[PDB]
Amino acid sequence: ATGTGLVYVDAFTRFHCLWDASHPECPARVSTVMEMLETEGLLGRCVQVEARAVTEDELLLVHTKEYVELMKSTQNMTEEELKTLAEKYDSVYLHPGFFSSACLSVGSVLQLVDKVMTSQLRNGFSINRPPGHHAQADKMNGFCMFNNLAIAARYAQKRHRVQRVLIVDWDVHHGQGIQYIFEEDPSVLYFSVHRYEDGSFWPHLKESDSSSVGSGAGQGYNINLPWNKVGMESGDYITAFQQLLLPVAYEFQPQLVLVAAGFDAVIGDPKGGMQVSPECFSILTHMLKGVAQGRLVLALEGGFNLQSTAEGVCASMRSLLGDPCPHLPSSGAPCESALKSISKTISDLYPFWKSLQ
Ligand SMILES: CC(/C=C/C(=O)NO)=C\[C@@H](C)C(=O)c1ccc(N(C)C)cc1
Ligand SMILES: [K+]
Ligand SMILES: [K+]
Ligand SMILES: [Zn+2]
Repeated sequence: ATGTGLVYVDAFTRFHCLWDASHPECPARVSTVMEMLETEGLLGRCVQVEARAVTEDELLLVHTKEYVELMKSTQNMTEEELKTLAEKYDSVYLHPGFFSSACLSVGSVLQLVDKVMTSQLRNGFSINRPPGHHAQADKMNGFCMFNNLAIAARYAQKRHRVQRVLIVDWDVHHGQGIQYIFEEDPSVLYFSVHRYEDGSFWPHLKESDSSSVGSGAGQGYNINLPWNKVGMESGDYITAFQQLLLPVAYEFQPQLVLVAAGFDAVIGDPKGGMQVSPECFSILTHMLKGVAQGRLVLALEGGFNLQSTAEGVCASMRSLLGDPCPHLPSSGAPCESALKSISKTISDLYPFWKSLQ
């Protein structure tokens, strides 16, 4: 258990929106991250880990056979066919090389899970696109084809005999795909903090509120923390982790932590509306290292400001590598609106977690 793994392959830059050279989900997202990791000297300190293509059986841990076959068929569709299909989904574009890159995007996470669970590395970060947290069992959504982290969680359970996986989603958007996949599953605890604004922020789902705690035996194992005002800062995220996520995490006792590492809550994002310093992500990453013997894998989700996303990745990477935590430029206190949201989520989860009482 020494070393921080990093997966990046050129294929992550080889699909894009064919009808909009200005699309925000673009190759430059990952290349800019890699450029900054290099100039900060962080890239050379990581252990390079090869990507691999996810297999059908691995995809089928989460996705239906019909959906896998349809997605596989997109590699041969005409551009008109790709346009028609993509219109059947919410906030998606397609490309002939989307499926292949999506398979490597999933597989990049699996490779890091292998290295971490076998103690060859302490932790890791995949610098991957397409993202995953909106993908659902049978549909694309939100620029995602396959649910990278949901597959990785079930893979870790099947292949590495992991009992309990914690998924932490700090992207500014709700990872509804992860929620749906594990809604009835108490072996995978999903926590998402996200802008919500009473449903008026994308993806506009009542299911993104804190009242959605899971179903059946999954009750208590889905935790949504919705922000109902813009402008949240590091102190709000730190308070969410201290009073809610980390108490539950220590009670849950996961053996692996997967992070839906989007950086659209960072100051500078064009649409996230939040004011989180990149340094905050050093702290949030640090906190998660205290769980699961530090067996921690981050995978890139959203974040559309190229520089802010790169800064957030670098801040997280410094913590994975064990560097001293940074000085925080903002206040350490939460705002009233954040305290309101945190209190409500705790109220909704109280019956399930002794640490919240
Ligand atoms: C899904 C998403 C962010 C996801 C994310 O960050 N998940 O983590 C943003 C959507 C709302 C968006 O902004 C958009 C932009 C252009 C567009 N077309 C060019 C038609 C369609 C949708
Ligand atoms: K989130
Ligand atoms: K769950
Ligand atoms: Zn996002």
